[PDB]
Amino acid sequence: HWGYGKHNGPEHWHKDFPIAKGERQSPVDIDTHTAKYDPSLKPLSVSYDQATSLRILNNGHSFQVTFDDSQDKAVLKGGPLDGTYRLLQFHFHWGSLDGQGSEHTVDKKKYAAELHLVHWNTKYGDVGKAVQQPDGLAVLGIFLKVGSAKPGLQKVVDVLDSIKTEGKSADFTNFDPRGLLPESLDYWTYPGSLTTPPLAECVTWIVLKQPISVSSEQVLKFRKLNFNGEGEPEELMVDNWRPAQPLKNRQIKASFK
Ligand SMILES: CC(=O)O[C@@H]1[C@H](O)[C@@H](O)[C@@H](CO)O[C@@H]1S(=O)(=O)N1CCC(OS(N)(=O)=O)CC1
Ligand SMILES: [Zn+2]
Repeated sequence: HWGYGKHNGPEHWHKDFPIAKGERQSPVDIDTHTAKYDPSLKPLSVSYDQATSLRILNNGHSFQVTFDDSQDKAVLKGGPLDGTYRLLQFHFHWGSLDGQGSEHTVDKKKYAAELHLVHWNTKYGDVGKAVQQPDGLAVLGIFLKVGSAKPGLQKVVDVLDSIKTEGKSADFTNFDPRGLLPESLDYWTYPGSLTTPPLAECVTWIVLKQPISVSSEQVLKFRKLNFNGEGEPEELMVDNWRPAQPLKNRQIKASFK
């Protein structure tokens, strides 16, 4: 019954998931002046042209768009990664106000939201097995700021009324996640974890330097979603972000100077 409230939020999670206080937890603050440029980092390879979106779902802690990951259709490769990572789903974290909502921060700056494109390493065969491995997942993180609208996001926001409450899902085919990407693929990378329970330490994080801009109307539609199931007291789905965790014995690497 974990969540993001006063009595079940991130400060409580360690009781059910003691790895919450582990050695490679996420998110973290990205100190841009301390991140080390690593000229050996290869360019990110994002191959999304054959992506097959399936469903969109309110899972009670966010909403997610799920993809067919039974074939190499939408994959992430290169960068700090060895091998091929299949896109399983994407989801967002966002705030009650534009000055908060992101999980990662940049020089302590919070963005209005953060997009996570979740991929798993095909050498482990399925995502359940991948989450048990130190290099099982690669999550591509993209910051959202409020300004101009993001046209590629609009098809997502327009269906959110149909999945307002926990458990609701809808058909969401032929969605192209390339429409969510910024111009630059410049990134920071570090070894980390899931940012929701079970907080497994299985993620190579790849966080893009360039945020995308979304409109105030687009983020307002995020904030109209509900944590609760239908018929329960309405609690707006906002501030579903875990705060920055201690960096401990890790170095964030940058793909750029
Ligand atoms: C669907 C979902 O919300 O997460 C589940 C689950 O919590 C986790 O134990 C594992 C089991 O299937 O992974 C999936 S997930 O792959 O789709 N999932 C989504 C949210 C988590 O993303 S996060 N915020 O680290 O980036 C990563 C794992
Ligand atoms: Zn996430």
